[PDB]
Amino acid sequence: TRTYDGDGYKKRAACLCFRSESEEEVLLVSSSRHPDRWIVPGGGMEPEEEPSVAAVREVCEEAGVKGTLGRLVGIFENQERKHRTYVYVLIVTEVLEDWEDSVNIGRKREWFKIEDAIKVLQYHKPVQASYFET
Ligand SMILES: O=P(O)(O)CP(=O)(O)O[C@H]1[C@H](OP(=O)(O)O)[C@@H](OP(=O)(O)O)[C@@H](OP(=O)(O)O)[C@@H](OP(=O)(O)O)[C@@H]1OP(=O)(O)O
Repeated sequence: TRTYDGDGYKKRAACLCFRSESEEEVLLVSSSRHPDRWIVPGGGMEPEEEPSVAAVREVCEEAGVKGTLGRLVGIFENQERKHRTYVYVLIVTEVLEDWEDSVNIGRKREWFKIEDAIKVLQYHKPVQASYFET
């Protein structure tokens, strides 16, 4: 079930899934609509679902990783799509091999240096590139 803020923006949660506490490498996933495009994993919050819980669930489903939830980075609007996304740091401790979106839609995942993640997100997802601005 899709959920919305009082202003009609769709509620979403995402994680910056880092390889380590050094936060030098981040996990991106392929778009289901355009498999040649990289995105930050995330998705819709369920009714009464805490944003930190939604963020962890969505990175499990989309990226097949689990780890240690860290700080809220911020709340980011995509005006064009009317999305409002809570973005958390996650330090990856488990990389699972046969995850929901691999099985179901062949979603891919790849580690990026932060500078390269910003580069590949800039064109289609400038708001996601801004998640890394700190
Ligand atoms: O959830 P996904 O697919 O794995 C990743 P996304 O949300 O970034 O994909 C969006 C895609 O974004 P992208 O593939 O760049 O991640 C964008 O692509 P755009 O046309 O370049 O804006 C649109 O796709 P289409 O071109 O197929 O309509 C969006 O369609 P909407 O009209 O908003 O429904 C897609 O939204 P979707 O419905 O798939 O969630």
